[PDB]
Amino acid sequence: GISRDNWHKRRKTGGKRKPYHKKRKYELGRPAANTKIGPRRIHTVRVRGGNKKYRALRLDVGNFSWGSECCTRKTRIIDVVYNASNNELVRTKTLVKNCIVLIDSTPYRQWYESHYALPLGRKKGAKLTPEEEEILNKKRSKKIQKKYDERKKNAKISSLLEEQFQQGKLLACIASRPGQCGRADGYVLEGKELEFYLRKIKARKG
Amino acid sequence: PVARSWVCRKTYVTPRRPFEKSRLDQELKLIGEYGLRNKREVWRVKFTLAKIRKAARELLTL
Amino acid sequence: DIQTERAYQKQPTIFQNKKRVKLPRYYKNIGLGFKTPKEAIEGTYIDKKCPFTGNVSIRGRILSGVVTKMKMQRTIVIRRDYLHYIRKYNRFEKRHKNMSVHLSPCFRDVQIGDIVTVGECRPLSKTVRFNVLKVTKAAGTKK
Amino acid sequence: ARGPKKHLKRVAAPKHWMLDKLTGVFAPRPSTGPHKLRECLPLIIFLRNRLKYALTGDEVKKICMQRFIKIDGKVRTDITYPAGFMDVISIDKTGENFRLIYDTKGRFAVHRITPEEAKYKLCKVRKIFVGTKGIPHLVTHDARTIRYPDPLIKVNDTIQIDLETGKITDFIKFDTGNLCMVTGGANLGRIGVITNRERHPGSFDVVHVKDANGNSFATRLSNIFVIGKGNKPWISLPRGKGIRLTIAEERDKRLAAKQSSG
Amino acid sequence: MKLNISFPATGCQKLIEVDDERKLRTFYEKRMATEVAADALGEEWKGYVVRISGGNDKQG
RNA sequence: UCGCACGCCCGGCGGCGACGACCCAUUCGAACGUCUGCCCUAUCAACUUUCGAUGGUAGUCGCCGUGCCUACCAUGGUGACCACGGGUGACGGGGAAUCAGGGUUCGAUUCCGGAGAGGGAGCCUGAGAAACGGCUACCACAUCCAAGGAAGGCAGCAGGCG
RNA sequence: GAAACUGCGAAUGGCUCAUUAAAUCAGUUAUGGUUCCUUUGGUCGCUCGUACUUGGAUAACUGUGGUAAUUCUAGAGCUAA
Ligand SMILES: [Mg+2]
Ligand SMILES: [Mg+2]
Ligand SMILES: [Mg+2]
Ligand SMILES: [Mg+2]
Ligand SMILES: [Mg+2]
Ligand SMILES: [Mg+2]
Ligand SMILES: [Mg+2]
Ligand SMILES: [Mg+2]
Ligand SMILES: [Mg+2]
Ligand SMILES: [Mg+2]
Ligand SMILES: [Mg+2]
Ligand SMILES: [Mg+2]
Ligand SMILES: [Mg+2]
Repeated sequence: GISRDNWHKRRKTGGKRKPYHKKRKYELGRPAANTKIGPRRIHTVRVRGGNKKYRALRLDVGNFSWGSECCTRKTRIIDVVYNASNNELVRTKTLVKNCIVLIDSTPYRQWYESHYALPLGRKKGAKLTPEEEEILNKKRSKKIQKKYDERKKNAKISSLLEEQFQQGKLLACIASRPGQCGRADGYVLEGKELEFYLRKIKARKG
Repeated sequence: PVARSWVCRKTYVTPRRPFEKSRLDQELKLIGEYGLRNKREVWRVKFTLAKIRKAARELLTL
Repeated sequence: DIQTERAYQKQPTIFQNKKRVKLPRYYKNIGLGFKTPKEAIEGTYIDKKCPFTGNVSIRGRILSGVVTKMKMQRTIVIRRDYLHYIRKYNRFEKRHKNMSVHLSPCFRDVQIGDIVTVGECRPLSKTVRFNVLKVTKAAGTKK
Repeated sequence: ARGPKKHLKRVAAPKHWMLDKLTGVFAPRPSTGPHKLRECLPLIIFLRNRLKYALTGDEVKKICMQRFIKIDGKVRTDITYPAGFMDVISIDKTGENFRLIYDTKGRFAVHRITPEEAKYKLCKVRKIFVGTKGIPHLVTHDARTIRYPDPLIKVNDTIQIDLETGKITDFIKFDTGNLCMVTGGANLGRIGVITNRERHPGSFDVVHVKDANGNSFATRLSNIFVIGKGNKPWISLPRGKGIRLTIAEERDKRLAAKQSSG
Repeated sequence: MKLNISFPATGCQKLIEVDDERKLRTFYEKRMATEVAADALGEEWKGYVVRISGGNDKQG
């Protein structure tokens, strides 16, 4: 099959290794997973030592950690926007390790408004008449209200993050290897790496 | 893979100059004096004494 | 200076984006009495394969060599030079093994001929298995 | 080979078993167990060559499978079980207790033991591990994982294990002055006091050890097994007591003793 | 063309040789595991539907 | 889940085992790596490279490290200290013969390591195989036949032809 | 207690030396860069949410076969882990 062997290739001196044995089973390669975005499909490969690897093939969700606030929630993957290796792996939507995906910011919006009780996103002028976001933001006790009033001094966010919340979907990096683990986990990009990947995206946009 | 020894050793050595008359007469004197069957029984004793003397010479040069 | 290439270049154990109101960088001592250089602590570079600021562990053997080429990207070639003994002719023959060694960018000024010390580690690429651990300058050349 | 080997050859067996050369092509491949292959002495070799309680492989099989041999306090039935260093054989019916201690040369010695000594054995620890809830673990030389030990027990010490419980009773720490049986190398079987410990980072740390008769000699630390504080052991010592008299002194002792015997 | 008709409510079975293509074209060009009405098999076969379950060739 | 004994509180408690299991050690290992060592040949002096050659960064695959493979950059890497190409009546070693001291020649051969089952290739099962006294193709060969089909692999032990 | 399902082994052994010239191999160390049936020791009520034992198939067995022929196998009945 697909081989992973140094003996099929040249020396450091540019020589030619003639092989002394045929292809082995520990010298094994299997084809790529190429995990797209769709309703979840994971095949299971049994591997050397009888263990299991989980090829994702099309995959929709994954838990992302927004770690400056340390909130890690299961989130729906919207899109693949940037990949440091190959631009056609952006052009088709392929989930790989250390590619930039987009994820809907509704669970982090829920957490922020339930922890600090301040709105984020929220183009000002609208209030949700289902009334549950303002029953989350209002009407607490006088013992717990000082707790919220002391936590609301550490409740200012990066403006890059905040306009991503207002647009409704965040930039995030895949950390796991979804052809290996079967999951599409990772972390929300904030900071100088967020500004790095944003200027990369808009310079590619031209 | 069979379970046996395959260990064997010659107990003599044939001399290099074959027809030296002094050596022939001396070996046949020893055969006649001590009733030996052939020249190999002279050569095997010369070989045992040669190995004893070779171990001797290496211990003395030690 | 930093962020030359496609992906973001950061050290993987540091979390750099904790909420405020200079980054700390990860570095370690590699054992065997090797002093970590001041430019590794005071620097701003990143490296997967630096022994002082990266994900390698110096094990096994600790060899030496002379710098003979520095044309590559963040790796040099050292020329181990030794003798070899023939049992017939009680003499020697001068042999050599050129070998590629990953030179970390914390050693910022080195010119060819300097006697570096290298350490065995994880195989970093196809023909590279060592790291420059310390650099001793060639004789003279103090200016 | 396409997998693990199952046969072991007669010539390729370890020399300290002292197998001969012309019985068969093979030697018993010892089963996997607590002791290494080249550092064990299997139960077939122990019952057949040493003790002469069995003549053939069928006889040692029927001895070991009418449930008489009790290794380390436990019934061990396969004849290729690796009986290793400091193990305790309990012959119940014939009423003996053996401790596989090394000899003044590289052998395992048949070493008869009283039951009150044979209800413990001594084990060098190999690892300190910490399991899932802060639970310390010793790993001895014979695969014993002993959870909750004494925190003063560190990685190159020895412990006196009670056999029917598996618990620690006491321990000797690797310091200069304590005894040592030497489990490996050219100095195998020697007994001395630890003179010196030389640290080599990365390399194998080397320990100098001095016996009773003023002979000092070095050994890598993996081959060293302390067996008591000071000169006083916590087990018995075999005949000769690990001295290694020279070949001239061995010649002189055998001719002296047998001309006194006549 | 030999037939092996089995009635599994009593557990009985029987080989019937028949060589009438008028009796057999009602079986022909129909797949396995289907219930074909066996009324064209003889005088005695009326109301019998049989699931054809596949047999063996000319060559085994 | 299975087998022996069979007791005790007033239906419930019970002892000794057998099997199986996620993980951690352990054992047998396997597997890639580090330094150094190979015979003849210059009528072989330059070879390797966008078809991976030498590095970098990010992935894919893998049991793992790794140009192993992919994408984008760098233009490197080896060589008179003999590469590269060829040859070998070349499996490597422990070792054998001959020997004053050096050497010279041999080692397919019972121990260890490697390779292979006619030649190549691909895989299933399994902890472990690219297994051939397992399978699928193709090439060469070749057996039975109702001519539609079926089956094979002695460099295993004997034995046969050449 | 034949048979058959299940479990295990069949990757060991044995034969040969065609390939193979830093390749194999030898000494050497490394896995802090990995897998490992087995065997020995740990672990194995740590989890807060019909149990006096849950389900339906299948081989062996009976009974109709097919092919010229294979360690070929089909349709029907049953019956266990
Ligand atoms: Mg010489
Ligand atoms: Mg040839
Ligand atoms: Mg050949
Ligand atoms: Mg050979
Ligand atoms: Mg030949
Ligand atoms: Mg062999
Ligand atoms: Mg093979
Ligand atoms: Mg042939
Ligand atoms: Mg094959
Ligand atoms: Mg055969
Ligand atoms: Mg075979
Ligand atoms: Mg034979
Ligand atoms: Mg074999």
